[PDB]
Amino acid sequence: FRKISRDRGIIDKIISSMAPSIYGHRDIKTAVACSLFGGVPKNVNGKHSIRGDINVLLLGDPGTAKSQILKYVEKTAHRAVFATGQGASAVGLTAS
Amino acid sequence: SVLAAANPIYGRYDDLKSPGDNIDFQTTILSRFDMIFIVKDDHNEERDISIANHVINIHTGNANAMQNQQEENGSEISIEKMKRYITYCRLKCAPRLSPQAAEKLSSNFVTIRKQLLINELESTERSSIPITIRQLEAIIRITESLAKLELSPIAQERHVDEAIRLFQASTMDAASQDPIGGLNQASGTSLSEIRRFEQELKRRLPIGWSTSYQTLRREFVDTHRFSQLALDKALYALEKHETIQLRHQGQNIYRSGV
Amino acid sequence: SQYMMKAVRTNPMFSYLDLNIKRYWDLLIWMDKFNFSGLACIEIEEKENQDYTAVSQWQLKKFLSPIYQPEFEDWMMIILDSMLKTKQSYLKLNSVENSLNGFSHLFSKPLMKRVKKLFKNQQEFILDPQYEADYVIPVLPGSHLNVKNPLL
Amino acid sequence: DYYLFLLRHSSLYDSFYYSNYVNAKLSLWNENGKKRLHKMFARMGIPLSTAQETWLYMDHSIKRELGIIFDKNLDRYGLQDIIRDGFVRTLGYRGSISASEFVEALTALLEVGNNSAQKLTNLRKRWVSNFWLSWDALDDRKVELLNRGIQLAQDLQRAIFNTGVAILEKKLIKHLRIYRLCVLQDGPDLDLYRNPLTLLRLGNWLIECCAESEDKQLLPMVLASIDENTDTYLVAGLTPRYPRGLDTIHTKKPILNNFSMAFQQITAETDAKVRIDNFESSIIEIRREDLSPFLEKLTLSGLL
Ligand SMILES: Nc1ncnc2c1ncn2[C@@H]1O[C@H](COP(=O)(O)OP(=O)(O)OP(=O)(O)O)[C@@H](O)[C@H]1O
Repeated sequence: FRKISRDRGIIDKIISSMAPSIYGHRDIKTAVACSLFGGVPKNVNGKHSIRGDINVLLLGDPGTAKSQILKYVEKTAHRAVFATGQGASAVGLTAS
Repeated sequence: SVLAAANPIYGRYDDLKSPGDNIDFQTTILSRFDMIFIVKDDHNEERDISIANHVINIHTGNANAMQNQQEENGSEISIEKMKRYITYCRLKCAPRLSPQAAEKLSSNFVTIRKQLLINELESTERSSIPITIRQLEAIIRITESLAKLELSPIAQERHVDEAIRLFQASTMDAASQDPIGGLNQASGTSLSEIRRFEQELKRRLPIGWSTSYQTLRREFVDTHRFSQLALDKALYALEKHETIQLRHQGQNIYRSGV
Repeated sequence: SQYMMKAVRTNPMFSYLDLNIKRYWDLLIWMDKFNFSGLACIEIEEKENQDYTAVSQWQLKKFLSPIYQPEFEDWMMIILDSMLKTKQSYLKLNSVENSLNGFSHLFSKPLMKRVKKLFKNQQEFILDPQYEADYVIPVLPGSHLNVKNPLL
Repeated sequence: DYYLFLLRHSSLYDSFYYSNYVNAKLSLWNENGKKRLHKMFARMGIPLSTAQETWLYMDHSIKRELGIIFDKNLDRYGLQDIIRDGFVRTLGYRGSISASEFVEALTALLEVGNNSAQKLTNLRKRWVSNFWLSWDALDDRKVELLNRGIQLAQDLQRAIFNTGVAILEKKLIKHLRIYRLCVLQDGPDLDLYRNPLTLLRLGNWLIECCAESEDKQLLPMVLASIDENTDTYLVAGLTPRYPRGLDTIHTKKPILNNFSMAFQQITAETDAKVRIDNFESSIIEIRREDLSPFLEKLTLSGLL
């Protein structure tokens, strides 16, 4: 890891390695990579908390491989949960 | 005590529509809140830059390196010290009003309750934000709370003025939304009379020179064109930044632009 | 020009105005009335290539250090020449005024080297008391800025 | 005793973590040094949970046999030089204090406690005021001030470590032919380095880190720190040091500090806006504009 981390253009290869079999849509891949790696949460003097995670939205025409990208993100992530449409409730995405 | 936060319908306040179509809280629940704050964004550049710098200083670590110093010197106190001060004040003091404070509060209540009548008669619809006796008791409570800070055993006019100003900033501002135009039954003739009066005023008065409200009333009303609602028409023309300016303690009406 | 003058004079609003054309400009750089430069001709002639004079009135130069005031004028005289050359090339060839796209390419490389050399000389001689005559910021009526680095 | 930072008033892990010698010998600023320290603590037989407890409440059996554990294991990692003898003072049913901890508490009390000419005057007045705070801590009646000094020392060492890792990771040290330059222009808590003692702390950290480096050189170092309020750099010259455990064949009168003569020579010849008024002649205050040219002259000055 530390050997390959100092190569120039590691970010480009990481982006190119996201969902390789899907063609194009490089901005979606960049957003997915940024969400996967994530930011850094912060706490200022123990009274002001700042979130450190990135949320992504995909609004597009039918037949553009959005669901396959979601499945790839599910597979790659360490902890992943999947839900769809009317199959989820108020307390099914929350505590009951 | 209750501290509540909420969003309006449609997300943003949507100042284009009526206040009654923006707040879904009924009058029953809105009368139990002493202070109501309606919060809006103004999108000014200077404020945006100041806020951006303030937020970036928080993230880059420059925040703490400043804050401790002020907390050290004389301008801030820690959370625990303020907690202990709050409990000491609440368990030690309970102020009382003075005879002059009641006299100053009664007149303010009468004024703020009179204004609502004119607003409701002009808009021919009931106000969404209500003013009641609870609104007088709220100002009394705020005055006594202000007195409590100094451990004073009596509340005086100094605290009454600040309580009145806070109430004006919080609830009277929310009540007085002052819709520029709603295209409703109220001011129905004004829908054309506004343009009529604007044309009559812009043909009488070239881009230079000034007039007076006294003359603009007497002469334009001798022809029986008065509507009793022309007080805000001049301000609306002023909002165009060209039609009208008010100078010399509001006496002088100056034509400034197209 | 004659058609515009006749049209303006024809209007009853401006029947009594006196209008005279003083100069014709080929290339003009305008900031304000006290800061401008370009190429102008007093009056156009026939069958002779028009004589052009180059003018440059820059009050902005007065607030510079004595060693850099000649450099300001010298580099403006290169900017104007390059802009004229690229405008002539664009005219000959045939959202953006394509007459002046790419003029900076001719004088960029020399300017970088000159700036580097001037910076090296400034670093070498700024603290020398003998050269204290140079690097002195003038005081002029209406000057307010308090600034530190002369080459900047 | 041991070459450990405040052993009797903090944990064992903290003593090994914030030590100049251990950091120099193991490079704790990155992940490899921390992993090596964890491996060492695992080998020695002390559970990682126990090594993070307070010294008073640490397990009695481990405390009793600390000497044997040090003697038999420290040799593998090159830390056999941390064992030494010192002086410990005890007064009644109070607790033991070593001389090293006492001097660090005193230094911490010196450092922190309690239109630009006035700004510098107020700082110098506060520095004068801290003298009586350090003076009071030498009396047996005032022990709370000694405890406050210990806490201040812990915080100061943490800040020094935090700045040093940033300096070392971004390669801010520039290796010139005659000396090595380090200028701190941006970052948090640059208001701690307006005091000469804190800059000497950071310089001692860096010199200790460089002495144990395999690179063999004895070049002096220059450390510069900005103060935004005064718009002045405070600049200090630091002499190189031989490794702590090296033999006595090189031992002599130590390397001589030649920054005073160079600074005087440069100041006399040019009308630089420098202030050489501290008792230590190797510390100067130079205006922001003059820093970049002045150093260039120093490059050609020599004697360094
Ligand atoms: N470059 C591509 N762009 C779009 N679809 C692609 C591409 N390459 C392959 N496909 C295939 O096209 C099909 C359409 O993809 P998909 O079912 O995800 O579409 P969708 O409209 O985004 O789906 P949904 O409504 O479930 O969110 C899939 O079988 C996918 O594997």
